[PDB]
Amino acid sequence: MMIITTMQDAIGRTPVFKFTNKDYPIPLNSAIYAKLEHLNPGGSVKDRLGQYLIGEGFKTGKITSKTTIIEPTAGNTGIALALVAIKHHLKTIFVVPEKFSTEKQQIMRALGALVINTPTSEGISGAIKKSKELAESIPDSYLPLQFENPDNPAAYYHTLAPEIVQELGTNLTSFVAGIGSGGTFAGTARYLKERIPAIRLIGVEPEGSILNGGEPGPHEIEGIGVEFIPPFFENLDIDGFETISDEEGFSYTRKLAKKNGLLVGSSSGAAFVAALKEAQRLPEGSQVLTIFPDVADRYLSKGIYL
Amino acid sequence: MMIITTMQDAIGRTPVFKFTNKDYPIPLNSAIYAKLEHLNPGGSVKDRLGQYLIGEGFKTGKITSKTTIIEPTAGNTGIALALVAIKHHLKTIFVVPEKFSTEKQQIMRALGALVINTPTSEGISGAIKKSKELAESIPDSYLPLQFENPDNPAAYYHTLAPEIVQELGTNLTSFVAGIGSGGTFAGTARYLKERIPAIRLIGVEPEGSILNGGEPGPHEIEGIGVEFIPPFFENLDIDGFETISDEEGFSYTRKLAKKNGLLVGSSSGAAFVAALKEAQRLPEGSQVLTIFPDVADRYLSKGIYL
Ligand code: MET
Repeated sequence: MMIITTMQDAIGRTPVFKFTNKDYPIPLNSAIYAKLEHLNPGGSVKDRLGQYLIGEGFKTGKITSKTTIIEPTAGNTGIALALVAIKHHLKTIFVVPEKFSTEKQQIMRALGALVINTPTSEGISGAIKKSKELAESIPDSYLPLQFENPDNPAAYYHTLAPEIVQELGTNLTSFVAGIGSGGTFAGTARYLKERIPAIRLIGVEPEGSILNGGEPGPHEIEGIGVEFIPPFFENLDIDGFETISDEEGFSYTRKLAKKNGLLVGSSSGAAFVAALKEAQRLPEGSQVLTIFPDVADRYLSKGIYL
Repeated sequence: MMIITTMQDAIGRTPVFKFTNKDYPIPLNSAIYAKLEHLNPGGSVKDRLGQYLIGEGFKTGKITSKTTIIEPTAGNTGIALALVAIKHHLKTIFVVPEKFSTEKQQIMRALGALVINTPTSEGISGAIKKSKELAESIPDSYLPLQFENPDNPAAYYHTLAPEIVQELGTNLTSFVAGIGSGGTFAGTARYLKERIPAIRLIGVEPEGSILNGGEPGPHEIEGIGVEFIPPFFENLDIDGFETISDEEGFSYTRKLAKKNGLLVGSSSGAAFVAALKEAQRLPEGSQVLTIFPDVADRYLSKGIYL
C-alpha cells in the first residue's frame, strides 16, 4: 500500500463491490456497483466532506489557526471533521440529538471533540438551532452548516464522483443513493449527469422521512431521512425517491453481511434494497451505482444484526 | 482502488503509519512504523490467518466443499474465518466463553457462524475443550487450534511479513509486536530475521502475563497476554519482552486517537508504547516496526476511550 504520516492520506480511493444475478435476484447481465465508503479511515463517506470543508475553509479564510468548528450532526460528519481537524489542531464542538449512535459520540470525544446533546424529538433541526446559538457566543467560530452549504455537494463532485467514473467509465444506467443532508447524492449526481446525461437518479429515504410527501416520524434506519427538503436538488432531474421500511432495510443489512461479508450500517442496506428495486425495473444489461456510507460497528449497541 | 466480488479480495495490502520525533519522544532521525492491520475488512490482523488457513486447507485436502470449520476463539480469529468462509460457502462453528467479547460474537453470527458459549470462569481453556468434543462428533470437521498449530505463524510468514519488506525494505532495527497465541510475532519475526539478520525482536505482553517472570493475573488489555510459554518460539532469537500496564496501554490507545486519528484497540496502544520504549533505547536513526492488530470500535461498550 503506502507509508502515511496522517490518516487524512488514507481518505478515499475506496473499492467498488460488484453484485450480479449470481448474488441477488437482478435481471440477466445487469449489475449493481456499490462504492464502499465505509472503508474510509473515519468509517464513513463523510471523511471526504470533512477533508473538503476544512481544506477549502483554509483557502477562503473562513478557517484559521484560531477557529473553533461547530457543526450539528447525526455522528459521521462529526467524526470526519474531528479526524481532519487533528492535523491543524482545530477545536471542534458537535451538537448531536441524544439517541443517535452513542458509539459515534464516544469516537468524536476520543478524537478531541466536545459533544453537546439536544432532544431526539427536535431532531436535526433542533441541533441546527443549538449550533447557531453556540457560534454567536464563541469567538472565531465557524459553522459549516452541511444542511445548506453548497460546499457539501461540491465535496463529492470533486472527490467521490471522479473516482467512480475512473473505475466504472460512463456505462451507468442509474445512480441510487440515500439522502440525509442530500450532499452525497446531489454532488455525485451533478458530476455523473455532466458525463452521462441519460443516467437515472433515485434518492433513498426511510419510512417517516418526507421526500415522498409522507408524515414525519421515527425510523430505526440511521443516517438517511430528512426533516426538511434539501436545498441542493433544484437543478436536478430526479427520477424518483424510494421509501424503504425499517424491516426491509435491516433485512438487507443482515443479508449483505451473511452473503457478501460486508459489515455496513442500515443506511447501506436501505440503499442496496433501493438499488435492487431499480435493477428489477430496468432492462437486462443495466448497470446501477449506489453508495454504502458507513460501517455496521457503530450500531452494535442497537439492534443491528438482530 | 478496484472492483471486488468478495470481501476477501480486500484482505491485506494495508498502509504503514510513520511516527517521528514530531509526534512522540522518538530520537532524532529515528522512526516507528506501524502496520495498520486494523484496516483489514474484518477489522483485524487475523483476516490474514483466516485466509491462509482456508487457502492451505483446500491445498492439503484438510478442507473440502462440505467441511465444517470449528475453532475456540475470544473473537478476531472467528471473525476472520467466518469472513473468508463466505466465498467457498463453508459452515463455521466458534466456541467463545460467554462474556468474552459480545460485539465480536455479534459480528461472527452476522457473517453466518454458529457461536456456542462456555462459562466465563473456565476461560479460553473451557472453549478449547468443548471445541475438541464437537470435532470428534462432526464428520469432515476441521479444527485449526491456532494456539498450537504451526500454520498460525506460517500464515504471517507467507503474507504479512513479505508485504512489510516490500513497503519498508531491509532498514529495520527492531520488530516489536504483541503476543497472544504468539503466531503474528513468531511468523513475522522468522521472515524478518531471514532477510535482516541483525534485527532485534521484542514481544509485548500486558501486566499479569508471565513472559518476564511476573505472576499470572487478569488485565484489561485485550488480545495479548499469556499464562504460559507459546510453543512457537523454539528457534527464535528473542531480545526481550516488554510488560505494559493497563494504565499505560490504555493511555497510549487514547493518545493514538486524540493525537493521530488512529482508532485502534488496547493491544495496539500496548504495542505502540513498547515500540516507543524500544525506539528510546536505540541509537538515533533507528527504525522500529510494530503492528496494530485491531479496531477500537469493538471495545466502545467496555469504555476503551475513558
Ligand atoms: C448528515 S448527518 C451527519 C453525520 C452522518 N449523517 C451520520 O449518520 O452520522
